[PDB]
Parts: sequence; structure tokens; C-alpha cells
Amino acid sequence: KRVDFCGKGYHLMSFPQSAPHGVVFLHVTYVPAQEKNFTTAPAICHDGKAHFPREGVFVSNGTHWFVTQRNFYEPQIITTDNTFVSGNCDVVIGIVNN
Amino acid sequence: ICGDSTECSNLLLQYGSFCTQLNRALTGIAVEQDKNTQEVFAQVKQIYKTPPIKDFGGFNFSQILPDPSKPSKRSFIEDLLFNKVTLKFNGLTVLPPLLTDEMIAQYTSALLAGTITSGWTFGAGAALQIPFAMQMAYRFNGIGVTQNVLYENQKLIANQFNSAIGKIQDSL
Amino acid sequence: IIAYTMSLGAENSVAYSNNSIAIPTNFTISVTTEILPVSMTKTSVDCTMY
Amino acid sequence: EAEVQIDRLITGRLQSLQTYVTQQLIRAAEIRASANLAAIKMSECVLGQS
Ligand SMILES: *[C@@H]1O[C@H](CO)[C@@H](O[C@@H]2O[C@H](CO)[C@@H](O)[C@H](O)[C@H]2NC(C)=O)[C@H](O)[C@H]1NC(C)=O
Ligand SMILES: *[C@@H]1O[C@H](CO)[C@@H](O[C@@H]2O[C@H](CO)[C@@H](O)[C@H](O)[C@H]2NC(C)=O)[C@H](O)[C@H]1NC(C)=O
Ligand SMILES: *[C@@H]1O[C@H](CO)[C@@H](O[C@@H]2O[C@H](CO)[C@@H](O)[C@H](O)[C@H]2NC(C)=O)[C@H](O)[C@H]1NC(C)=O
Ligand SMILES: *[C@@H]1O[C@H](CO)[C@@H](O[C@@H]2O[C@H](CO)[C@@H](O)[C@H](O)[C@H]2NC(C)=O)[C@H](O)[C@H]1NC(C)=O
Ligand SMILES: *[C@@H]1O[C@H](CO)[C@@H](O[C@@H]2O[C@H](CO)[C@@H](O)[C@H](O)[C@H]2NC(C)=O)[C@H](O)[C@H]1NC(C)=O
Ligand SMILES: *[C@@H]1O[C@H](CO)[C@@H](O[C@@H]2O[C@H](CO)[C@@H](O)[C@H](O)[C@H]2NC(C)=O)[C@H](O)[C@H]1NC(C)=O
Repeated sequence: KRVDFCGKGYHLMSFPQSAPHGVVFLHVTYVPAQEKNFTTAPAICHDGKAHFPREGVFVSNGTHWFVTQRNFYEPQIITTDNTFVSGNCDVVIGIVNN
Repeated sequence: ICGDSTECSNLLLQYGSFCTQLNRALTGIAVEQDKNTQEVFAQVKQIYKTPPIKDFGGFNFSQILPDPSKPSKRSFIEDLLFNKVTLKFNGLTVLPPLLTDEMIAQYTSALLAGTITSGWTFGAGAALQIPFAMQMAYRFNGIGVTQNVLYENQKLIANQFNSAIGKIQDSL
Repeated sequence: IIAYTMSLGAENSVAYSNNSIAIPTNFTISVTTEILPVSMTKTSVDCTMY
Repeated sequence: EAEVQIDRLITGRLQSLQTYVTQQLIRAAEIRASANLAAIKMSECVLGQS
């Protein structure tokens, strides 16, 4: 889990090979690519309550809002099961109605 | 050991090749120094730049971001550190380092401006933009405190961070 | 032969903003090497003969 | 007989130079260890949460 220890990127696994006076590691790594642009917000107001994502992040392509995992694009409809509530939205800076 | 004397050189000539290996060892450590610095600092592939307008959710990085006023473009704390410490006769020679202080400043500035804006994503691929207040929320979530805490205590946390960053200034 | 000034690399300005994020949509898998010595030759010397 | 004194000076200065070189080697090894630790810290703590 320690970053950049073995392999530049997210580590998956490794293979050893011998050498005349040493060893050679082959590191297999995961690298994301082909990014995009999105509009975000830290919480969602609904009925006065504030909803935060369990695991993910809020995005919107311009008209509709979705929750996605951080390291891959996979939009999903917001539901009361992937979000949790905490208080009313009068103190968070960046709430958006939805 | 001779000071430009012919007979001294002739007498030394029959002692073998101590001086060759002496110079070899000194050259080895001299190269190792530059390799060392380059390994430590050159961790980035590009040179990121902070945006002209800065609204990092109330956090204030003015004491560490580079200052265009100084020609060396070193930040305030770097200037304090440089002003804090203070330090060719008969064969001695001092070789200049490969990387100038300006280049070291550029690497530090690039690292710091990358980590303010991109987070950690720039260390494992291409830098991805992300608002700072939405990055500290991820950073609590990695130590067991749910992100709900951060968004409800943003101003107090920003004030604490600024006070700490001023106290370190005064102490240094 | 030409002598010049070192280039620290490319230069981009990441388009920071307070309500915009960038999320990947694809991936690649990379294999890299790392080489490390672990040993050197074992040598023995006899004084009297030398 | 001047050659004898010249030889004495030569051997003394040579021994002093060798001592200096050995001290430099030890110190360089120590500094290299410290810098390796510094590089590890910069990679693990600056570029990611530890
Ligand atoms: C943003 O994404 C949503 C979700 O797909 C788009 O809304 C859909 O648009 C299609 C037409 O392309 C309709 O058939 C669907 O009924 C819409 N709703 C859903 C839930 O899919 C929306 O058009 C996208 N906006 C932009 C600007 O790309
Ligand atoms: C992101 O930054 C923009 C730029 O300032 C903010 O937009 C401002 O919003 C306030 C409302 O409190 C207005 O008074 C300003 O006039 C707006 N600025 C501009 C240039 O229009 C926006 O509020 C910020 N968003 C978040 C979530 O902090
Ligand atoms: C989100 O919805 C809330 C409530 O539906 C809006 O709050 C109202 O805004 C109008 C227009 O300024 C006021 O006349 C009402 O008094 C507000 N009601 C409350 C309870 O505050 C709010 O403006 C909407 N938009 C945002 C960005 O929050
Ligand atoms: C970040 O903190 C610094 C303090 O070092 C602020 O700089 C001060 O700003 C006030 C008001 O403009 C001046 O009266 C002080 O003289 C400044 N201090 C120095 C040392 O120059 C800076 O304004 C803060 N950042 C923001 C965005 O306000
Ligand atoms: C996301 O949007 C930003 C803002 O438009 C893009 O940044 C600009 O991209 C254009 C390319 O046509 C450049 O000419 C500008 O110089 C960029 N702005 C800055 C401040 O550098 C960004 O490219 C978009 N991201 C993606 C993946 O398309
Ligand atoms: C992600 O990238 C891979 C390759 O980097 C894409 O796979 C290629 O798709 C094109 C068009 O279908 C083919 O011509 C290539 O042969 C594919 N490459 C391989 C190695 O099979 C893939 O399509 C990308 N993902 C998306 C969603 O576009």
C-alpha cells in the first residue's frame, strides 16, 4: 500500500527473476487514463437534510447528478442507500438542491 | 605532497599508483552527491503551476508559495532558512553542484502546487483537478473519522491551520 | 556539439477550480523492472605468498 | 642525504592524505543513508497519505 515503493502507480503484483549477482523484479501496475470534466458538490440537500455519499463522489454532466467511485467512471442514480444523513444543510459550504 | 618540485615528483614516481585510486575515490563520491540530490528531488515529470486566483476553502498558503518579488522566487520560509545557517590554495578544488538553487526551488514549487490542486493523483499518472475542501474530506476518511466532521467544522479547522502556520514562522 | 541549459521538463497549468473534478474513464496496465545487487565475489588472500 | 628527509616528508604527507580520504568515505556513506531515508519519506508522505 505504500506509494511508489514498488512500481510507479497502483501496485498489483510482482515477479522475481535471478541475475548473476542480484535480482530483478517485474512490477505490474495499474494506471488510469482518458479523463473527463465534471461539476461537483460536497453534499445534497433534500427535505432540509444533508446527504453525503457512503463511498464515492457526486458528479453531474450538466443536467443530472450521479454518484461514482473515485478511480473509475461509473455513474449511478442517487438513492437513500448509498448516501447517509447528518443534520440539516445550513452550515455546509457548497450544498446543492436536488 | 610535492609543491612543484622535480626531484620530489621523481621520488614519488616510484611509490606506485596511490594517487590514481585516491582521485578515483574522490570522483566517485563527488558524482554520488549529484546522483543523491537528483534522486531525492526529481520526483515529477512536469512543472505544475498554481492558478492565478486562489480560494482554497479558507486555507492560507501565502507563507510557502513562491514569491515573485524576490528574483530567486523563493518563498518566505525558504528565505528564513537560507538566512539562518552560515558557514584554491595548494591543490584543493570545490566543484559546483549540478543543480542550481533555482532549479531546486522550481522542483519544490512544482511538488507543492501539484499537491495543493491535484491531491495524490499526480503521483500515479496524470494530475486530476479536485477542490481542496473536497480533498481534506477524503484525507480524514483515511484515518477513521467520517467526512461528515470536516464540512461542519471548516472555518475552525482553517483557523487552526493558519495559527499553526504562523507559529512555526515565529519559532523559526 | 552544442552546450545548453538544462530543461526541468514540460510545463502545464492545471485548471484548478472550486467546483470541478476530473475522473478517469479508462486504464492501462504497465510492467516495469527493478534491478538490485545482492552479492559480490568472495576473495581470499594469503600474506606470506603475496 | 637530502633524499632521506624528502622521503620522510613524502610518507608523512601521504599518510595524512589517506586518513582524510578514508574519513570522507565514511561520512559520504552516512550521508547517503540519510538521503535515501529522506527520499523514501518524500515519496511516501508528500505524494500520498501514510
Ligand atoms: C447527462 O446524462 C443524462 C443521463 O444519461 C442524460 O439524460 C438522458 O438523456 C437521454 C438522451 O441522450 C434520454 O434518453 C434519457 O431519458 C435521459 N435521462 C436519463 C436518466 O438517462 C443527459 O442528456 C446528459 N446531459 C448531457 C448534457 O450530456
Ligand atoms: C466557487 O467560487 C466562486 C467564485 O467566487 C463562487 O462564486 C461566488 O459566490 C458568491 C456567493 O456566496 C457570490 O457572492 C460571488 O459573486 C460569486 N463569485 C462570482 C465570480 O460569481 C462560488 O460560491 C464558489 N463555490 C463554492 C462551493 O465555494
Ligand atoms: C434550494 O431550496 C431552498 C428551499 O426550497 C431555497 O431556499 C429558499 O430560497 C428562496 C429564494 O431565495 C427564499 O425565498 C426562501 O425563503 C428559501 N427558503 C428557505 C427555507 O431557506 C434555496 O434558495 C434553493 N437554492 C439553493 C442554492 O439553496
Ligand atoms: C495569509 O496570511 C498573510 C499573513 O502573513 C496575509 O498577509 C497579510 O495581509 C494583511 C491584509 O492584507 C496585511 O495587513 C499584512 O501586512 C499581511 N502580512 C504580510 C506578512 O504581508 C494574507 O493576506 C493572508 N491571505 C489572505 C488571502 O488574506
Ligand atoms: C476541463 O475544462 C478546462 C476549462 O475549460 C480545460 O482547460 C482548458 O483547456 C483548453 C483546451 O481547449 C486550454 O486551451 C486552456 O488553456 C485550458 N485552461 C487552463 C486554465 O489551462 C480542460 O482542458 C478541460 N479538461 C478536459 C479533459 O478537457
Ligand atoms: C480503453 O483503452 C483500450 C486500449 O487502450 C481500448 O481498446 C481498444 O479499442 C479499439 C477500438 O475498439 C481497438 O481498435 C483496440 O484494438 C483496443 N485495444 C486493445 C488492446 O484491444 C478501449 O476501447 C478503451 N476503452 C473505451 C471505453 O474506449
